[PDB]
Amino acid sequence: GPAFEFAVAMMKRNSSTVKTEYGEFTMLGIYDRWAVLPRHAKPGPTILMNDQEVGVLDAKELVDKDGTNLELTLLKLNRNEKFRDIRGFLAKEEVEVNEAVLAINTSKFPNMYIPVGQVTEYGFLNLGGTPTKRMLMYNFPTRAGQCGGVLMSTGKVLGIHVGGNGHQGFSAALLKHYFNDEQ
Amino acid sequence: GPAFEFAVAMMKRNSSTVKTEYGEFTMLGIYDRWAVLPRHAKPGPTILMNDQEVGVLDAKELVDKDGTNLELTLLKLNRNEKFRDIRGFLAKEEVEVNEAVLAINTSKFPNMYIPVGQVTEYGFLNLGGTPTKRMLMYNFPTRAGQCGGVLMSTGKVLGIHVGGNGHQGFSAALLKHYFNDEQ
Ligand SMILES: [Cl-]
Ligand SMILES: [Cl-]
Repeated sequence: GPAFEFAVAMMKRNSSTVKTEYGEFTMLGIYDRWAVLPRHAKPGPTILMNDQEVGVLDAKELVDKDGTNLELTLLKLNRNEKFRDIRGFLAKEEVEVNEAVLAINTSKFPNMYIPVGQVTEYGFLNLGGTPTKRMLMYNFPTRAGQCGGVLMSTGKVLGIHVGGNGHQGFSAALLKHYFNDEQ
Repeated sequence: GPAFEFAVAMMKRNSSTVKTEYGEFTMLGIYDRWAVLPRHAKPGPTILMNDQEVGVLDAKELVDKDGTNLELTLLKLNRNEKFRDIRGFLAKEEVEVNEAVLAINTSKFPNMYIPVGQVTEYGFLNLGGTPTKRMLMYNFPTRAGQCGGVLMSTGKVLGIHVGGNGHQGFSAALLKHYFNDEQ
């Protein structure tokens, strides 16, 4: 409710439609020109961001201290415009929530919003046969085309949607410290 | 915002997924067991409502005083359960609104919600080559699968989504007097 209001503004300011050779995804702008995609989008030296061709200057598939998959890629974009800094909205740790909003911005699902209800700390999961940490789970009658979906509550950006099993969806949690490094 | 809150509860209480031989649609329950579909869903003596087979006892394609298409079919369902009476939420006339929510409940788009912005009294329109009155229009990067989508604002059920042109969506306005007749 206020969660939706927060979600609409978030998507307007910070989200875009991205196409890779791997498919179409939602991208969440974080700060400066640093943005996040789900890992399986596998962005090359160039992406199509909002039907437009933007260079990717740098890309990091993120891993935990053991080399375990976090399912996020951090990209730096070649574009003049700077995202609003949304890092104050990111927790230092996996946040659980009774009521969330998943926000999708593709051409399959343009500016759409789903209430997913209870968001749980699921932990580990095999996703595309890859062991994956820090998954947030919610009861999600899924469909492909929601990868990159931003999962949110009021005042809170919780994570990025990176898969489902038909009946549940999973988000990679967006943690504060993924987003410090250098300048 | 409060519009979303109103929309979630509306869909929970009063909306369903309907399949006809013409496709899959959202159905809005009005009162008692009277419900509405867009006209082009063309429901037979039976529909599939929420993966389940429900008889249709009676069906009226609605027309204005001239026999012009309103693009709504009113169905009476063979089912024990009674819809909550949402007619207090229906205007006596085409309502214009600065900010609306379109709410879709299919298996293509399950429990999804779109902000459409400004809703305008468009008037007449040829829709599937059929002249159609009392269309409400909004800027809608469309897709098939949203027919029956319920268009709403706060405290207001405005109409039922019955088509688009790629760039705009159209709703048949849900007027108070469509829903009096007898018992
Ligand atoms: Cl911030
Ligand atoms: Cl009422």
